[PDB]
Amino acid sequence: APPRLICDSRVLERYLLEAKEAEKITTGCAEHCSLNEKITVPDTKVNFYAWKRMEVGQQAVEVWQGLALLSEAVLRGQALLVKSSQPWEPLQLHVDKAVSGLRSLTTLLRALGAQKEAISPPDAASAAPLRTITADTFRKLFRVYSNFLRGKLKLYTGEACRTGDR
Repeated sequence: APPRLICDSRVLERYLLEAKEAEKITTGCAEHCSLNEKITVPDTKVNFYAWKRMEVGQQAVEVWQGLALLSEAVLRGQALLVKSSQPWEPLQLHVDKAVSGLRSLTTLLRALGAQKEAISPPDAASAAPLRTITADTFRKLFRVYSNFLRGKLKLYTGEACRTGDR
């Protein structure tokens, strides 16, 4: 059969591989990847404990708040340096790749078509939670994009698979 739903390590693993390459430059530049903004960033500190208080359906709604956050943070991230000056090599190139990943993610979660019942108003977190910390540097977004998926992605994937190899 195919590489399962999101239990396809090749896909998620690939997120880590990418954020890896991405991080190198946000931790190697000299001016870019470190502006003076103030964008919040999701807290990957979540755990199986506080995560369990979200049944399969709700669980999916939770990961959905996480990518929605990043959608905005990453959007401005592209914009500010595009519209403003921000010298140094074209950093935005990477902000397009990382962008496609969160996007495929959004469509992916909707792709298993399984328990998700992700139906809610236009909002989903972009108007209440935002219990995230501010960011005055890109080093955060990319590092976060490394830790973030290891958080909720692992959890969602656990449920995506919910069989392993029994």
